[PDB]
Amino acid sequence: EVQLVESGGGLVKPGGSLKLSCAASGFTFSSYAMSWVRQSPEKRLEWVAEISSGGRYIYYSDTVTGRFTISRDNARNILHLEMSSLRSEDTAMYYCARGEVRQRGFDYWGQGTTLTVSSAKTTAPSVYPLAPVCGDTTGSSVTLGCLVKGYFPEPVTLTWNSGSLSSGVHTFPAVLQSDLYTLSSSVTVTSSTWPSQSITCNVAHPASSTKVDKKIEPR
Amino acid sequence: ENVLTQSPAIMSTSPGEKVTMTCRASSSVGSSYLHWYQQKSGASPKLWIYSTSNLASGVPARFSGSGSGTSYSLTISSVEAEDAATYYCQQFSGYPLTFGSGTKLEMKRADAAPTVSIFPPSSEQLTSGGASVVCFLNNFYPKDINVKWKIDGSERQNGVLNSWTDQDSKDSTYSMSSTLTLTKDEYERHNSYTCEATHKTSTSPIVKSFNRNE
Amino acid sequence: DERETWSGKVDFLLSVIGFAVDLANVWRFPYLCYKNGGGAFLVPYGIMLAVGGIPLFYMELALGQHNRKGAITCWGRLVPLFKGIGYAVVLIAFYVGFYYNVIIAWSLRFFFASFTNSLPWTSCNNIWNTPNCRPFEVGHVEGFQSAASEYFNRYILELNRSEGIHDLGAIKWDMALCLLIVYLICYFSLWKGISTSGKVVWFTALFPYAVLLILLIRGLTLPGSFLGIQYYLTPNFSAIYKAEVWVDAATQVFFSLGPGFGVLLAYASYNKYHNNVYKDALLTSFINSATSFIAGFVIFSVLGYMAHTLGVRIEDVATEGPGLVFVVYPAAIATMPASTFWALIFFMMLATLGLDSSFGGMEAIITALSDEFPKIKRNRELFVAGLFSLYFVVGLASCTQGGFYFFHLLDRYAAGYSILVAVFFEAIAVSWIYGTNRFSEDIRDMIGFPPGRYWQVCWRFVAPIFLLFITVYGLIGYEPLTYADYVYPSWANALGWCIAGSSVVMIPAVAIFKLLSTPGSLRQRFTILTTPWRD
Ligand SMILES: CC(C)CCC[C@@H](C)[C@H]1CC[C@H]2[C@@H]3CC=C4C[C@@H](OC(=O)CCC(=O)O)CC[C@]4(C)[C@H]3CC[C@]12C
Ligand SMILES: CC(C)CCC[C@@H](C)[C@H]1CC[C@H]2[C@@H]3CC=C4C[C@@H](O)CC[C@]4(C)[C@H]3CC[C@]12C
Ligand SMILES: OC[C@H]1O[C@H](O[C@H]2[C@H](O)[C@@H](O)[C@H](O)O[C@@H]2CO)[C@H](O)[C@@H](O)[C@@H]1O
Ligand SMILES: OC[C@H]1O[C@H](O[C@H]2[C@H](O)[C@@H](O)[C@H](O)O[C@@H]2CO)[C@H](O)[C@@H](O)[C@@H]1O
Ligand SMILES: OC[C@H]1O[C@H](O[C@H]2[C@H](O)[C@@H](O)[C@H](O)O[C@@H]2CO)[C@H](O)[C@@H](O)[C@@H]1O
Ligand SMILES: OC[C@H]1O[C@H](O[C@H]2[C@H](O)[C@@H](O)[C@H](O)O[C@@H]2CO)[C@H](O)[C@@H](O)[C@@H]1O
Ligand SMILES: OC[C@H]1O[C@H](O[C@H]2[C@H](O)[C@@H](O)[C@H](O)O[C@@H]2CO)[C@H](O)[C@@H](O)[C@@H]1O
Ligand SMILES: *[C@@H]1O[C@H](CO)[C@@H](O)[C@H](O)[C@H]1NC(C)=O
Ligand SMILES: NCCc1ccc(Cl)c(Cl)c1
Ligand SMILES: [Cl-]
Ligand code: NA
Ligand code: NA
Repeated sequence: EVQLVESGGGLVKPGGSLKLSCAASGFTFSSYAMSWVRQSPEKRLEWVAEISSGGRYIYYSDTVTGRFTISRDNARNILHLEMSSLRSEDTAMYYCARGEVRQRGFDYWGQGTTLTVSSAKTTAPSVYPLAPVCGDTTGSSVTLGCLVKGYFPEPVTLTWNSGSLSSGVHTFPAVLQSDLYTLSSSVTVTSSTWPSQSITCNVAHPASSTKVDKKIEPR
Repeated sequence: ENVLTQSPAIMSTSPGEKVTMTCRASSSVGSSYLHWYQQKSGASPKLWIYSTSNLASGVPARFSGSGSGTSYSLTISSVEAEDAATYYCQQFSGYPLTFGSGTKLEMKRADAAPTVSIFPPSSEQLTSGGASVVCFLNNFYPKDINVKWKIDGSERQNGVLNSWTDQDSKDSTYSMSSTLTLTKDEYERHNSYTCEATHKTSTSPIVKSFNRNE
Repeated sequence: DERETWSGKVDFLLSVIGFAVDLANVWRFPYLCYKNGGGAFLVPYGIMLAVGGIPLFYMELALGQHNRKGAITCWGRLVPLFKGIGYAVVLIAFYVGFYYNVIIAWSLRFFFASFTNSLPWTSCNNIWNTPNCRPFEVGHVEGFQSAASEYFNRYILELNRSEGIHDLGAIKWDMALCLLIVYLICYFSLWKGISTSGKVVWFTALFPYAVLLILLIRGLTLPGSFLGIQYYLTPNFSAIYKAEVWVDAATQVFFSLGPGFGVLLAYASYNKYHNNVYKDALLTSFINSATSFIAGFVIFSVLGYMAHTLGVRIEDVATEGPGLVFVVYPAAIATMPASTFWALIFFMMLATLGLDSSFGGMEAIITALSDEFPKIKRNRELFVAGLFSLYFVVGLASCTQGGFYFFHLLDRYAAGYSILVAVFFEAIAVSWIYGTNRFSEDIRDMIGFPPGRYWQVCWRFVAPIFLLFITVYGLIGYEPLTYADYVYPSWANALGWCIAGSSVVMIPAVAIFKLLSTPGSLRQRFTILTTPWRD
C-alpha cells in the first residue's frame, strides 16, 4: 500500500549543497505532514525538520536550522529537503517519514538514502584473494576469503559466485581508517567442493564504476 | 531540547524471558505524545508503540508499554529471536522532536569457541607495494574477543583493523575480521606470522600461525 | 610524655596540605561547578565549606594537637564511651587504602606508557581497538567509544574481558608492578615515621602546583580556551534551589578537607602544644579550596579547546572521576604540540596528588595503632611492612581484569556518608558530652585565645544539623550501584553496605561494650565513661 522512497544523496565536500527527494504513494499525500529523520554512523536517530500537510507550518532542529530548507510538492506527491553549507557532522542516512498525527507518531518510513560529507575523494577498491596456507589443513570444512581494501565511499556489493551460495558466508562491515574503507568476507565450504569447483568473489563499487569478479587460486 | 535517555544500552536475553527497557526524559512528556520504534539491523525503523500504550499494526500482543511524565518503559512478555532489534522511544510533546538513545536487544545462547583461520598476503597486493595479513574468527559467543598480532615472537599492535559482524539470524554466533597491514618490504623481512583467538571459551589462546617457508 | 615532633613547621603544613589536596580537587570540583552552574555553585560550596567544612577541619587539628595522641587513643581519653569513634574513623582509612592506591598506580602506568612521541590513545588503528572506535568523543553511551576510552578500557584495565565483579579474570602483572611501586613509595616515606615523612611531602605536596602552573599557561594559550572557562564559572544562580547541589557541596567540602579519617588527628598529634593550630587550619583550608578553583580553569581551558578545535560537544567532554584524567584530558593532550611533555608531567602530577594524600591515610592507621599498642611503636618498620603487604595482596584484586568493578565498589561504599555520621558523632561528642566550654578552654591554653563563638555555634548546632539532615537526604536518593551499562548484583551492593557500616557500627559497639564492662551503677558507669583522662 503506502510506500516511501528516498532518492538523491551521495558524496559531497564540506561547504557544498545538495537536495534530497522523497517519493510518496499509496495514500493521499496532501493529507499528511512529513518529516526528515537522519541516523548517524553511530546509529542515533535525530529529527531534522517537519513540514505540514499544506506546507504552511515548518519546524527545524537547532542544528540544521537555516542551512536546510524543507519543501513540498503535493501535485506530484514529492517531498524535498534542500541543504547548504554542509558539514562533516551532517553525515547520516536520511529517512522520509510521516508524521501527520502527533499522538500516533511516525507510522511510515522509507528505505532511506545515504549522504556522505567529507573532503576525501572517490577511489576504487582493490580486491584480494584469501588462499589458505599450502598443504597443512585437511578437514570437513575449509574457509576462503575476499579482501576489499582502500575504497571510498560506501557502499560496496560483495557476493560469492554471483550470489549462488549465501550459506556459510560472513561479510564484515567496512571500517573507515584515514579516509579509506576496508571490507573483507569469509566463506566456509566442504573440502569436496573446493577446489573441485570454481569459487569467485564478486565485488561492486558503483561510485568508482568498479566491477570486479575474481576467483581464488591456491597458488 | 528535551533529551530522552534509554537504558540499558545493550541487553542480552534468552527466548521466553521477559525484558524491560526504560526511557527517561529531562523534561516532562505527555503520556499521549510518547512512542516506541523497533529497527531491525540494516533496515528502516518501524512504529511499534504509540501513546505509551497502544501497539501499532502488526505488533504481537507480547509487546507492552507504560509510564508517565519523565519515566516510561517498554516490556516484552515472552521474548523471541524475531524480536531482536534496537528500540527507540520518542517524544512529540514539543519541538525539536527527539529520539531516545535506544536499547539494543541481542539474543543469548550457549558459548561457542571461535573457528580461526589465518591467511598470508595476496601476491597481487605484494606487487602493489603493500602486504596485509588477514585473520578470521567465526561463529562464537559472546561477541567480545581479543587478538594479538605477532610477526615474530614479538607482538605488533599498530596498523590493525578489526571488524565485528552482526548477530547471525540462525545460530546467533558472531565473527571477527582482523587485518594487520604492512609494507611489501616490512612483510618480506620476517617469515612466521601468528594470529590468535583469546576468548571466554578457553584459558589458552587459539593460535593460528603461518610461515613464508611453505 | 616525650613524643616526636615535626623536624620543621613546614613539615606539618605540607603534610596536611598534601593530604588535603588530592585528585578530588581536579576530578570533581571543576565538574561540580559546571553541572551546578559555575560561580553560583561557589555559594553553596562556600556556605557549606564555611559552616560545615572548616570548623570540623579546625576541630580535628585542635583535638589532635591538644590530646597529643593517635585517632583511637584520642577519643578514648576524651569520651571513653564514644571511643568506638576512634575505631570507626581508623578502619575507614583502612578501607580507603585498598581502592585508592590503584589510582596512583594508574597514574604511573600511564606515566610509563608515556615515553614515546606517538601516544597509544591517539588513533583507532591498534589491536585493542574496535570497529566502533571514534577519534575523540561521540556520545556516549552507547556502543561507540573513543581512542582514549578504548585504550584505557580495552587495554590498560582490560575491563572488556570481564562480565562483572563476579569474574575478576586474570591478574595484570604490569599493574601489579605499578601497584607494588606505589606501595613501595608509600613504604619508604613512612619507613622512619614523620622524620622522613615530614620532608618527603616537600615534593608530593609542592610538585602538583608546578605542573598545575604549566598546564594552566598551556591551557589558556589554546584556541577556545575562554569558551571552556565559560562553562566553568558561568553564574547561573538558579542551581541553589536543588536539594542535591547542597549535598554535593557538603560531601565535596568534607571529602576535600578530609576530616573524619583520623588523619588530621594523627598529623596534629605530633604538633607542639603551644603551636597555633587556628592559623594552620585557616591557611590549609584556603590553599585546598584555592587549588580546586585553580584546577577548574586548568581542566576547562583544555575542555574548551576540545569543544572548539576538536569538534566535540562540551556536554560529552565534561566528566568527573578517572574518566576525565585517564581518557578525556589525555585525548586533548594528544592533539597539541609537544604532547609527550604534557602527558608525562600530568600523570606524574596525578601520582604526586594521590601519594601525599594516601600518606595521611596510612599514617592515621599507624599512629592510631602505635599509641594503642606500644609493641608496634618499637617494631614500626616491621609493622608497616605487613600492613602494606596486606594492602598489596588484597590490592591484587584491583590489578585483575575486572579490577575496576572492584575499585568502583569501594570508591562508592568504602568511605562515604559514614564520614558524615562519623564526623557527626565527633561534633556531638565534643560539643555536648565533652562539652564546648571545656574544649574552648583547651584551645585557650594552647594558642592563647578561646575560639570565637562563631566556631562554637558551628560545632554545637550548625554542623550536626547540616550533617544529620544532608546525610539523610543522601539515603533518599540512593541508587543501587551501577557502572555504565553494567548493574551490580544485589549481593554486591550488600557487601558494600557491610564495609560502610562496619565502621559506623563501632560507635554503638564499643559504647555498649565498655558500658557493660565497667563495675558500678548504670548511671555511675555512664559517668565513668564520660570523664576525660585526668578528670
Ligand atoms: C577560595 C575560594 C574559591 C573559596 C574561599 C571561601 C572563603 C572566602 C570563605 C569560606 C570560609 C569563610 C570563613 C569561615 C570562618 C570565619 C568567621 C569569622 O571568624 C571570626 O569570628 C574571627 C576569628 C577569631 O578571632 O576567632 C571571620 C570570617 C571567617 C574567617 C570566614 C572568611 C571567608 C571564608 C574564608
Ligand atoms: C596556583 C598555582 C599556579 C601557584 C601555586 C604556587 C605554590 C608554590 C604556592 C601556593 C601555596 C603556597 C604554600 C602555602 C603556604 C606555605 C606555608 C609556609 O610556611 C611554607 C611555604 C608554603 C607551603 C607555600 C609555598 C608556596 C605555595 C605552595
Ligand atoms: O608491553 C611491553 C611494554 O611496553 C608496552 O607498550 C609500549 C611499548 O613502548 C611498545 O609496546 C609500544 O611502543 O607501545 C607502548 C608505548 O610505545 C606497555 O608500556 C607495557 O605493556 C610494557 O611497559
Ligand atoms: O622506542 C623507539 C622510539 O620510537 C618509539 O615509537 C615507535 C618506535 O619505532 C618503536 O618503539 C615502536 O615501533 O613503536 C613506535 C612505532 O614504530 C617511541 O616514540 C619511543 O620509544 C622512541 O622515541
Ligand atoms: O592481559 C595482558 C596479557 O598478558 C597478561 O600477563 C601475562 C600473560 O600470561 C601473557 O600475556 C604472557 O604469557 O605473560 C604476561 C606477563 O608477562 C595477561 O595475564 C594475559 O592474559 C594477556 O595475554
Ligand atoms: O568465581 C570466579 C572464578 O574465577 C575467579 O578468578 C580466578 C579463578 O581461579 C579462575 O577464574 C581462574 O583460573 O583464575 C582466576 C584468577 O587468575 C575466582 O577466583 C575463582 O574462584 C572462580 O573460578
Ligand atoms: O547516595 C549515597 C551513596 O552514594 C554516595 O556517593 C555519591 C553518589 O554519587 C550518590 O550516591 C550520591 O549523590 O551521593 C554521593 C555524591 O553526592 C555516598 O558517598 C555513599 O556512601 C552512599 O552509599
Ligand atoms: C611529535 O611529532 C610531531 C609531528 O612530527 C611534532 O609536531 C611534535 O613536536 C613531536 N613531539 C615530540 C615531543 O617530539
Ligand atoms: N581525598 C582526601 C581524603 C583522603 C585521601 C586519601 C586517603 Cl587514603 C584517605 Cl584515608 C583520605
Ligand atoms: Cl574542593
Ligand atoms: Na581535596
Ligand atoms: Na595529595
